Amino acid sequence: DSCIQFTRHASDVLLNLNRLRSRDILTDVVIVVSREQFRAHKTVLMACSGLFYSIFTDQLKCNLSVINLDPEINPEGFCILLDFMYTSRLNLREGNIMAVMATAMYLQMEHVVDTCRKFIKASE
Amino acid sequence: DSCIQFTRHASDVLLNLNRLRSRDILTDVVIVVSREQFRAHKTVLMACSGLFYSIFTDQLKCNLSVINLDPEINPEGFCILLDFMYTSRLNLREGNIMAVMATAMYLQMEHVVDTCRKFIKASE
Amino acid sequence: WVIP
Amino acid sequence: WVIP
Ligand SMILES: O=C1Cc2cc(Nc3nc(Cl)ncc3F)ccc2N1
Ligand SMILES: O=C1Cc2cc(Nc3nc(Cl)ncc3F)ccc2N1
Ligand SMILES: [Cl-]
Ligand SMILES: [Cl-]
Repeated sequence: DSCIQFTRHASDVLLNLNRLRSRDILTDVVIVVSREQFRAHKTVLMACSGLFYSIFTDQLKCNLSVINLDPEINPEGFCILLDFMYTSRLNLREGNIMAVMATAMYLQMEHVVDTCRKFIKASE
Repeated sequence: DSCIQFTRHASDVLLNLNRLRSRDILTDVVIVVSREQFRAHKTVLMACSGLFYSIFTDQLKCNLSVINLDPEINPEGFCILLDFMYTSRLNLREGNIMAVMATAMYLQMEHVVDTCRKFIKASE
Repeated sequence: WVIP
Repeated sequence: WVIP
């Protein structure tokens, strides 16, 4: 086509979606990771994660307001990945990289799994 | 912080949100623009438009599944802006610029109003 | 704004 | 991935 494109649009959209999350505006699901609870927007979770895409495209699961993750999932790892979904920034540290990578494999977030693998390889 | 950032994340999120819109997945509102109907995600509309942000933060309107726009709004202008919200690309043409600018003023989409004003000024 |  |  002959469209023009606003370079910062996608980043500005994501920033506003994170502001809605902050302010608990139109959040429509609670993700439970053992004793912790995280509120989010199903559409953002599906856009970032192959696991959430599969969950919320299922004709029964699409209607659930609570999703319980596998008990082996680390809440801090999940929190770091949820923040990445809404900001593009990943708080990857020596002390959390193993939990983050395991969580990203479970959630099916291939670019995160890729940077974790590279950071681990560099320390070996 | 000491975060790393994935450059393409925001663009990839927006592309996936447009794929959900295409496939009518988790759309939760119908915008009516006279005889036409447009299905969308409230969160994407709020992230892009000051008018939708005000509508869906209202304690009564947040619960509506149908929103009727002012009868003066042009459906083609709205369609072009809805596509821009989900893609960052604006199909601005000599034949639609006046309707697009009027619609963007109503929807409170300041960057669009800005490029329309500039394109109009250049032709004068 | 740019030409994509 | 970059240093933001
Ligand atoms: O590593 C990843 C990230 C990821 C996100 C999605 N999300 C969607 N995919 C499509 Cl094709 N349309 C809409 C979506 F919301 C699916 C798989 C995967 N795998
Ligand atoms: O030209 C524009 C585009 C636009 C979008 C929004 N959206 C939101 N703003 C904030 Cl601060 N937090 C969350 C949001 F969804 C508000 C006003 C305006 N004016
Ligand atoms: Cl990813
Ligand atoms: Cl805009």
